[PDB]
Amino acid sequence: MRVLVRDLKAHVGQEVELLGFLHWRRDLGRIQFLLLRDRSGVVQVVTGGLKLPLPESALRVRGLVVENAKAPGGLEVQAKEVEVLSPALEPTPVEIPYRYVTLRGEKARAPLKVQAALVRGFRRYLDRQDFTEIFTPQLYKQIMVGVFERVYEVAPVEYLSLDVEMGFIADEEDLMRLEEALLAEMLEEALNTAGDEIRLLGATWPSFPQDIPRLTHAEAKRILKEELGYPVGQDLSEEAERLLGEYAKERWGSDWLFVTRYPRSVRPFYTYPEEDGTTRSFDLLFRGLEITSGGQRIHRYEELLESLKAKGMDPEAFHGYLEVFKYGMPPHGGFAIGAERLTQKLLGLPNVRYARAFP
Amino acid sequence: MRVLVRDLKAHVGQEVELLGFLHWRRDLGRIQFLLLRDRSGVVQVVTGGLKLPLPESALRVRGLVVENAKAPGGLEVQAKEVEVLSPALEPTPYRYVTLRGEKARAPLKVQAALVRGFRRYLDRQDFTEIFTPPQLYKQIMVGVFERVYEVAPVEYLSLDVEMGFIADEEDLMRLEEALLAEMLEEALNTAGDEIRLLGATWPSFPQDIPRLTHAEAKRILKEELGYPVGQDLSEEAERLLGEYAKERWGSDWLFVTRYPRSVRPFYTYPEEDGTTRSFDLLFRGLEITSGGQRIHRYEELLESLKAKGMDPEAFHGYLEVFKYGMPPHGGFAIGAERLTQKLLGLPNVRYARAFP
Repeated sequence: MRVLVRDLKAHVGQEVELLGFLHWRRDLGRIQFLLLRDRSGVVQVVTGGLKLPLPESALRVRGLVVENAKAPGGLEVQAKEVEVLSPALEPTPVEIPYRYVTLRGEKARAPLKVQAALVRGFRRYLDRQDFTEIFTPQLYKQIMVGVFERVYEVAPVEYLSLDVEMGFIADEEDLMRLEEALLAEMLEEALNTAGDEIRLLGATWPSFPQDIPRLTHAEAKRILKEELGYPVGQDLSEEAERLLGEYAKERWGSDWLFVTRYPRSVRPFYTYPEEDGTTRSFDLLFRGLEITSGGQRIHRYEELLESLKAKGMDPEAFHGYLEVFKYGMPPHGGFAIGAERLTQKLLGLPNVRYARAFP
Repeated sequence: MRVLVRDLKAHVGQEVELLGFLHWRRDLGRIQFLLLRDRSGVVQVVTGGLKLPLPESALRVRGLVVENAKAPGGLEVQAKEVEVLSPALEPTPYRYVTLRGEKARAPLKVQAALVRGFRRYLDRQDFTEIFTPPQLYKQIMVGVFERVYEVAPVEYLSLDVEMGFIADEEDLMRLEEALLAEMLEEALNTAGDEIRLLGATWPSFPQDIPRLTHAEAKRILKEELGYPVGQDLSEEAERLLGEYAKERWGSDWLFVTRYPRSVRPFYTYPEEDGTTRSFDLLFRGLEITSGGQRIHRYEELLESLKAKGMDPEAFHGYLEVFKYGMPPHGGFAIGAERLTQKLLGLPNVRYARAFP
């Protein structure tokens, strides 16, 4: 039977079959040490007297699982047979231990494995709350809100975006509370199904995403000037948001920070206006990076027409957009999550490209 | 608290709160009958002294659930209070509103279930879902995660699977049968209402599906089905094979295998006799899957390119990863909308899509 590297612990003393790629080799003639890695990890394989193939060759190994604390995973497989399923023809450009090949590395592939877990958690939590996954070619998600009331979508925008839109809400506060629970689930999934990846990258886990600190774009805009000393301009900047991250981390010991009530001039014309110049919008800051942006939208046709004008743009151009809102579109809102940014900041990776398969 | 239409049967004699749209209405003087539609269904609502808003208005209803054998579902809500959350302005005529209908959205709800089943089965088989910017991309990821899948547009929704360390294309077809069984089962357990709503007939169980080589299929088409088939199976030919399969096997599914090397891409694993390790899946006479084992040996790939008079120099970027021991591997793609369409007996594939 084929056994994965992670389950070898339960097969000590038995003969098992491995399938994977030759991570590296140390040819000492009579005895030869191989490191085989499959999707679950790496294992030392001991053989001898063979004509060894090059690194990255696909192999099948049959052998005895033997205890050995010095070896990776405290295990070792003494090969009775080694079959090369697909020999590599050239030495790897770089010592894996050129994406098409370097992505095979454990640390290089790990962020993508964690991302898949986060997205799985994303869909599970929402499915359990009766959301319906949709597939579109902002308007489409609103139209679908009138069809399924609660919908979400996972698609590129180039970065992976996890969009959520729900109707029959009281205010933007419903969205924030939803995202908090959503995030908790996402992280839980990664922790349970991608634990090894998380530990391998040695990423330090964030603070629990519950009762996340709220902060008005006005209150935060001054904290930057009156307490931090950064020339905060028109709208928060990358550095401006980064400074707020540190602030919150020290103040409440939270890796997360909700920036609420943005100036109408900063948010689109569809953002539900507030009567104080603000809007029912919000941005989520995770360890200094904006990983979310959303808020309640405008559902009344009349209200849409007015705000469009207040933004110097001809309403005749938005006729095809205004249509649906002439059919009792219920109060609703939504937000989107930058999948890669979340993954990046969660795992303490250099840049966002490390959470993308082929940047 | 809010209670969905589908759950009213468990609240008879209680006060509940509904949220949804005004599907239909009719004023009868001091009392008026309404039909409220939410994401789970439609229920009759009785009100008094209420100025009825235009249809498609968003409402919040609060009232007593009462049994009424003459009402849809066998029950109704006698409203003590009705609030118009969002009044509709113009009367209803396009898509942005017609999709709200129970039958219109039903297919879309089924598809979401099919996809959930798809990811669940493969995830349980240790597959890693990936997100790429293409056949090459999936191939590359096989060298990374061994077994991967992707759900994305290609315009239509495509469900792609690609796995390494297989014995032959048969590993692919066996996995697709089990995958298909999980997808349908999921749709039945979480989208049963919409399936019955469309009065669809459930297909034969996706297991031990009949396998028929392209060559034999051709003989059967011309000799038994009286159809002038060519090197390429046409929609009509494929439809014909569908009937012949349900006749000889009673099966709604059919695997057509061993396609000629000439009608398949250069990366398809070839056989000596001139065919390939490929296969297409026909469901109700419609093609909903195509796939096969790929070439994993660099040299054989070069040979394949040349055999078709293709230039290797132009595929240097594609060929690189194959110098790094790609294992025997293969894959396939499922056309989500076609599956849904044929599963629910929908007229066109446009019905299984939100915005055509």
